[PDB]
Amino acid sequence: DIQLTQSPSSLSASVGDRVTITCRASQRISSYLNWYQQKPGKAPKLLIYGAFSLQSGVPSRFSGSGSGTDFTLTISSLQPEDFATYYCQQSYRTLTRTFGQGTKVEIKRTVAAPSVFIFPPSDEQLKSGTASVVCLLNNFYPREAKVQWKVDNALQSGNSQESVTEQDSKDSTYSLSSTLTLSKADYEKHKVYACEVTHQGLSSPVTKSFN
Amino acid sequence: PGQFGDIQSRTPESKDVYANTQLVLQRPAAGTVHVPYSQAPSGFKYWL
Amino acid sequence: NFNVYKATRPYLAHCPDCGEGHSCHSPVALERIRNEATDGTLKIQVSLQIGIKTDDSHDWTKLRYMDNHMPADAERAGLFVRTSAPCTITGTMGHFILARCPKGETLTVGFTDSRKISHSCTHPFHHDPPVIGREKFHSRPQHGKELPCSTYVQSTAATTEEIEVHMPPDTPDRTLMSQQSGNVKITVNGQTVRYKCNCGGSNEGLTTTDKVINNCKVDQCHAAVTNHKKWQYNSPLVPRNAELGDRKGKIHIPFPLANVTCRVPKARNPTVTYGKNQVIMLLYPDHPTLLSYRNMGEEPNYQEEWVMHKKEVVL
Amino acid sequence: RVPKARNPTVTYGKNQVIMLLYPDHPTLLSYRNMGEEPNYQEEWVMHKKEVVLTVPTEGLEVTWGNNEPYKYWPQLSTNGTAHGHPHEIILYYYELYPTMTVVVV
Amino acid sequence: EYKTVIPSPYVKCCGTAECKDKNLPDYSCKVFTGVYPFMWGGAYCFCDA
Amino acid sequence: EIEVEGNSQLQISFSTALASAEFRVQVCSTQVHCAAECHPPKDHIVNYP
Amino acid sequence: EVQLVESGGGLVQPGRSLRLSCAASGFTFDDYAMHWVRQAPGKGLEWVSGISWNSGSIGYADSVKGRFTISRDNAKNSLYLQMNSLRAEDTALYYCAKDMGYSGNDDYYGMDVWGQGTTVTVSSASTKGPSVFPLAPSSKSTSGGTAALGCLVKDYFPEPVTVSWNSGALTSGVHTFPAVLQSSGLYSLSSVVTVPSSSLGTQTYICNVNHKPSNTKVDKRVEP
Repeated sequence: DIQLTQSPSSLSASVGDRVTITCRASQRISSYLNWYQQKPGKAPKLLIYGAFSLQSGVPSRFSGSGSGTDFTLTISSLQPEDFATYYCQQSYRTLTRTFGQGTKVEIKRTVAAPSVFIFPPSDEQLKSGTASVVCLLNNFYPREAKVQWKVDNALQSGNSQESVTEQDSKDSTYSLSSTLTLSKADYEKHKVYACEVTHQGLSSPVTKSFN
Repeated sequence: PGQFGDIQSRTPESKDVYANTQLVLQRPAAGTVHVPYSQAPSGFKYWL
Repeated sequence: NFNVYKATRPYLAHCPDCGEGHSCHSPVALERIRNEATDGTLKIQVSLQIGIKTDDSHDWTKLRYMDNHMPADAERAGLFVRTSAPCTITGTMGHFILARCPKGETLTVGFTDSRKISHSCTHPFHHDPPVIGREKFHSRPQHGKELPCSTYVQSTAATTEEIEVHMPPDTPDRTLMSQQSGNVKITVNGQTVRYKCNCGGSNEGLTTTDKVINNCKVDQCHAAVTNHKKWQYNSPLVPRNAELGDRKGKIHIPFPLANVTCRVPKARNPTVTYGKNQVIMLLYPDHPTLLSYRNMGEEPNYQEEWVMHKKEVVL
Repeated sequence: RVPKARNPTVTYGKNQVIMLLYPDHPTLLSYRNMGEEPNYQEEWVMHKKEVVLTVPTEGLEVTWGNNEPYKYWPQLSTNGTAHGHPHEIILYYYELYPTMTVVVV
Repeated sequence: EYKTVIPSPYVKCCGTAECKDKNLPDYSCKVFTGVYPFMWGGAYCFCDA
Repeated sequence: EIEVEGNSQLQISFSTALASAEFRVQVCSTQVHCAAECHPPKDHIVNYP
Repeated sequence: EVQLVESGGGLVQPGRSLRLSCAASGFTFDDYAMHWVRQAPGKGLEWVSGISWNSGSIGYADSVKGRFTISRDNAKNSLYLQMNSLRAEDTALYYCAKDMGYSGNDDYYGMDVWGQGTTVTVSSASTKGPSVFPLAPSSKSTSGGTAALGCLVKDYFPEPVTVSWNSGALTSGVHTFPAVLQSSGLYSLSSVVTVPSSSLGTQTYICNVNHKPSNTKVDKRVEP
């Protein structure tokens, strides 16, 4: 069992920028490494095979490279159409092909703080025996936002879920949804609810709350 | 093989071709990469 | 045209006789000799690319050939073909040479290098064109009869027959590695090198820059160039790098076969005298001539013979 | 370095081996009996030729050009058959042992 | 007149190459072992087994 | 040699010039008479004695 | 013209089997080896199984080694995968892909042709329809910050829930989120729109929830 290692998350680049993605094995697998390109909602496509040969129909912008045991995929000039998640693969000369985790490419933008809105549980939810407090962060650029829930001025965890949208096609921003789940019986035991948001676009952490 | 009619087709344009040339592949030697073989010469050339 | 060769390269291949009586790898190695034409014209396929420069421009006075790891130019005027005697070249394009050679058992091709070094390759080949008509002649006459024959033409396009070109295999080179005080240099020189070996340092991989292994000996490790931009003909003398070749392209073969008419001589009139139910004739051939006759009846009693000298024949 | 002649096309008859030779250049063909009297014979072949050799009981060894030698031995094959009708039996033994057959009968 | 076609040979330095049959007019395929091929710049195959 | 166990049968091969095979086979001191008609070969020539 | 067409999939209970297949077109099926690859939501590509030409060699991923069987029908130009004893962990999109040769022992090749993966979901749950709740704007405190109003769709089993506003009339300033699987086995998603606070008392906003699997449509009015 030999695993592949790639960039830990994603790269940020603008159009015309040089983008380099690398992939290495913890142990020698093969003499060659393949590259694939995938976009959301679509099946993956072969980009490079044999670590050198470009697949037919693929733009010359893409080329193979490497150093030592590290295989490299290079995009000479990033285009709007080149924003995709790229994967590395090696066969080990058997049917059991091994895939990497993949590296995503995000659109470069300036840093901006999230707009935070808090939505108290509805009457219909409380009548259903449940409660849900929703904290929404709109139009922020950095994806690594930190959001915590507080009830009666105390932190809670393990009782909430988070969802993050894809980068906007026009503003190149992200939206985040954090939901705190409570039972009706426990919801009514508290008087103050708050959402604590920490972000790189903020000069200081911002907290929004309701009774 | 070695005789008239060693290679046959019904029409000049046909993709349906019969051939009997006794083509046998041989082992390479002396570190070379060539592919040696034994095959009867065309019976057409002999006939002509 | 030559646009099809823009992405192609010259290549080296093994030659059974490099002119010294010894075999070697050679830039002028032959791939095949074709003799479909009946007019005696030969069509020779070689690793050399004629009319194409290393800058991919079109120049009929130049040829390009492989030199180690780079393409190089040479004068087309230095190109020659020989059998039992010097052969006349009727035209060239890419990997194909058209020529009219004298009879012989061997055929060779070669050219002069950029360093003024001669290169040649010799292969066995039986060259002995078929007889057209009933007379054996060595040259076309001033006057004679005309008979059908096959030749090659100068057409350079739309021949419909194509040769596959593929990305070349790794190219080994012992000159890439050298030993500098207990370490191995690698010396890439502009071309990506793959290296690996059974060494305790376990140092293997690809490089684009000089890489010093620092533990093993030059006599312990292997290296080759793997990054290639141009494709070459998938010759039987070049190893395949995969079960199925990649970066596939196609080059059409110039000089298609065509139907033409050849001129043949007519033997001079015999001296004829007559006896009783007998015809006596004196034959005066300059070159071997076929004589044959038949009875114009139920039993033709066909007979024939070749005559290579003055002879008295009684029928 | 020397060349090796193409493998010949070979067919068989009764105590007979027929070979078709396809040389590019002149080659030497020779053969001997493997019995007491080798009856050595040889010829040069400069073109496509059909060669018919007779195989003795002891076996025949044939060498062409620079190729390794071939060895052949006869089997007790017949067009007639053992058992059955008396005339089928005589033919069977005649074809295998014609000399003796004529003497015993 | 027939033409004989021989595609570039495939070399597997560290393993056995496999064979697939074809429906061509006259086809043959064979795998040879113990090969140690050389090129102009030196030995081609690293593995000697 | 052959192996014997319990109640079973053994299979052996033989070669003879006889048109009619009539012979005895000796196993471990228990001889058995065996005979059958033999057929001629289809081939005329072989490369072995 | 070269393509692979996936067939089969759908909802199956844990411990039950499901059959998947793919039709080949535009290429010779007998000239290439075939592989199955799956991709779970939020995950990269995972190789599942593969079959060589003429079934010369069969491979499986360790996680399915004793549960999945692969086969091919050359006469029908089709590929089959038999999945037994399916588990929740097997939920993923399943794709067919074509190799670049007849053998899987060639490491110079990748997968050049991919089809359109199908969805296989393994869960002990019924196709429960969604509950819809309004998320009223905090107009009392956010009036100078622009108003944000939305709705919540909760406790539904099937994945493909579509939410829109004002019957598609409102497309600008609209943000929707991917559904999140709950420990209950059910999914939930939220939707929010940003509007001028002065319009809250003049414009009515409707959250339109469309759930195809249950033939259910819910129109929820959202107000301060």
